[PDB]
Amino acid sequence: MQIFVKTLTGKTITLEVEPSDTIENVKAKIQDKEGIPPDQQRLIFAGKQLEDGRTLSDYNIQKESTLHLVL
Amino acid sequence: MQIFVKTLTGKTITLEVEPSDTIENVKAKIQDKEGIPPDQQRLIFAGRQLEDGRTLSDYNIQRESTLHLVLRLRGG
Amino acid sequence: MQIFVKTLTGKTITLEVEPSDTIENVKAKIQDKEGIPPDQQRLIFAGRQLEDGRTLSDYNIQRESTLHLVLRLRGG
Amino acid sequence: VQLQESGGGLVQAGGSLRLSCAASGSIFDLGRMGWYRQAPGKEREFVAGIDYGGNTNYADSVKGRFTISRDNDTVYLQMNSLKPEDTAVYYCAAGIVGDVVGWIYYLYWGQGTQVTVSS
Ligand SMILES: [Cl-]
Ligand SMILES: [Cl-]
Ligand SMILES: [Mg+2]
Ligand SMILES: [Mg+2]
Ligand SMILES: [Mg+2]
Ligand SMILES: [Mg+2]
Ligand code: NA
Repeated sequence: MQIFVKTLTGKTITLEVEPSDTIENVKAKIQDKEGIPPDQQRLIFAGKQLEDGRTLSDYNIQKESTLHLVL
Repeated sequence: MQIFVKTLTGKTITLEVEPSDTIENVKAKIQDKEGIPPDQQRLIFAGRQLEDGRTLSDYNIQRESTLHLVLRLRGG
Repeated sequence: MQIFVKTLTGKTITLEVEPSDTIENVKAKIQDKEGIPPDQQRLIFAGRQLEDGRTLSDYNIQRESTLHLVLRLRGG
Repeated sequence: VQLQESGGGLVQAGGSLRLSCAASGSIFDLGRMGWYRQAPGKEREFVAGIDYGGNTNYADSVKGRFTISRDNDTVYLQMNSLKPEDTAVYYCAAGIVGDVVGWIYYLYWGQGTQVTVSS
């Protein structure tokens, strides 16, 4: 499934994820694509920080959603 | 006794419980293990939402039953 | 062997099944009772979606177990 | 009753109708609400959805005509430019995404409101 990850002022990055992927896995994918260490990443959706041990589907995040990345 | 707790897509965790444990206590145990506040947890077993005041035995939840966890989600 | 199928708000329905019945076979029976096509039913047990090619025995579903029925639609 | 639809009725083609769904307790906190419909002799069909971030999506056949929204205790479906094929029982529902992309699992749904579009 395709989702998007954006800082507020940065490029949009597209990620291939599974609905059951954990936020930890999503940060690993962002590290692979953008080179940002996961410990520097916070991911936000609907104004809430997403916790590492939860899945994308736990947060009811659907295809083509945009997550906001803050460092 | 151990029971399991699992969201629909996530991997399962286990909690150590007693039949007399309330659903409120179970949610507290989930917070301890997962960091989810009890008021962000919706628990389902046997196609019923479990009420905080009731106990596990009230719902016939037995050793190694799996509760279904659904997050309570709010914009902002 | 009787199992129960329930939506969160709905009435419990009772089915006669064999442990070797496939989930597809159970859904065919639910369709007869509630009218929902098998492809728009999802059954949840132990916090897991029950996959159609598998049997009740695969998921350790026993007598008096209650399956959770949800409606599955193509959207998003 | 967690979800109670209203606002259906008989409307002339080209007209508009707003459906409402009264949402009780914390049904919104599933994080996704939706409307689906069932026309005579057809299967249920997703119509519109909105998630707790405010993101909406629509069936191709209603995109541009229908708008889903919610206030503190109600989900709405504003239906403009109604067509005979919009005739159906309309259902509001609350649910979650699942294991497979593009599908929604509705855990709660209402009793439905009839919409009939005449000519
Ligand atoms: Cl469908
Ligand atoms: Cl109106
Ligand atoms: Mg890497
Ligand atoms: Mg974990
Ligand atoms: Mg369940
Ligand atoms: Mg046409
Ligand atoms: Na059938």
